[PDB]
Amino acid sequence: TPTPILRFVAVGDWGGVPNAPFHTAREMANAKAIATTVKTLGADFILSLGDNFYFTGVHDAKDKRFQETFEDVFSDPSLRNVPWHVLAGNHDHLGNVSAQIAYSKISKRWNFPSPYYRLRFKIPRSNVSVAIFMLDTVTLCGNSDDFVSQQPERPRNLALARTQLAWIKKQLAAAKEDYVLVAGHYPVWSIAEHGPTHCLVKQLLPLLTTHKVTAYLCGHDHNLQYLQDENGLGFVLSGAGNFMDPSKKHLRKVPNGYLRFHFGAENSLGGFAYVEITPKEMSVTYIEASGKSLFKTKLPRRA
Ligand SMILES: *[C@@H]1O[C@H](CO)[C@@H](O[C@@H]2O[C@H](CO)[C@@H](O)[C@H](O)[C@H]2NC(C)=O)[C@H](O)[C@H]1NC(C)=O
Ligand SMILES: [Fe+3]
Ligand SMILES: [Fe+3]
Ligand code: NA
Repeated sequence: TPTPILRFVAVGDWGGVPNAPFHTAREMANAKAIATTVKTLGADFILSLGDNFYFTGVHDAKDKRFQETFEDVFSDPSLRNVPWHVLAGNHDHLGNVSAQIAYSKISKRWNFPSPYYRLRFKIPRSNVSVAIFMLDTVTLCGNSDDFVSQQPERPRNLALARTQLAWIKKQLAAAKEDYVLVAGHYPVWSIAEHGPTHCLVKQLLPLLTTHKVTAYLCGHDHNLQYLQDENGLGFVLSGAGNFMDPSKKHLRKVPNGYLRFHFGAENSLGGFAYVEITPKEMSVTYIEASGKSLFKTKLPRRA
């Protein structure tokens, strides 16, 4: 009988441009590649890994950019009723992030109830559950655009950062699901221009290790990377919806052997990741906007 499966696309840093035509050729190519993937292989939902609207987000919930950069761009019929689950990046927080949360009630497929939140999924016709914790790494660690270094040196509100961290610790300690995923804009590990996010390495990584998280999904660096540590924890970096950056500036800031796949060709149109979860395993497939498949690897069921 048909294998039970939950499928989703994880695209990051897709948020167009504030000048006409409010998209890039890369966003357009990825919206069409995503449509082909959902049409042929299927998607239960799409996960945005932040930087939803370059370069200063939206002003309010009626901002025209919602139509120009998001709705009209991802408009192939095959994407019509695919829910999106959203989190925010640094450029979103240069603007009005409550506007993006409030847009949840304007557009059906846009789901973004709060800066951070938990998603729960059962795989159909199985007892296998999936948990996804959507983080706001900007309020946890600070806006990278607030610093010349562009590395978030500290959060702007101590109570918020502490509150969200206590929330993560609690949720992760009690999460009994078969696969547990954590997502946020900033990378834990990354070999590229931004590199590892010290705040997440020091505060988030230990929790991911203690509670046996399946994978951490992120964007922020504008390319595609798979990383994996000695404990089997996977790092899915998908930040190539709009830009492609071949930098390897931080290659030796990531522990030796972590990097398992990297693609950042400056002339590529970008890409995204395709996650398939069965009772057997979780698979991640990196797909170039050219429709090409670049890399596939598997992560085991937890506890
Ligand atoms: C941030 O955005 C929120 C969401 O739009 C703003 O609150 C709304 O402001 C709009 C202005 O276009 C009003 O028309 C709405 O009535 C408000 N929301 C609702 C649900 O009624 C908020 O003012 C913005 N904060 C800023 C710009 O500092
Ligand atoms: Fe970005
Ligand atoms: Fe970013
Ligand atoms: Na909605």
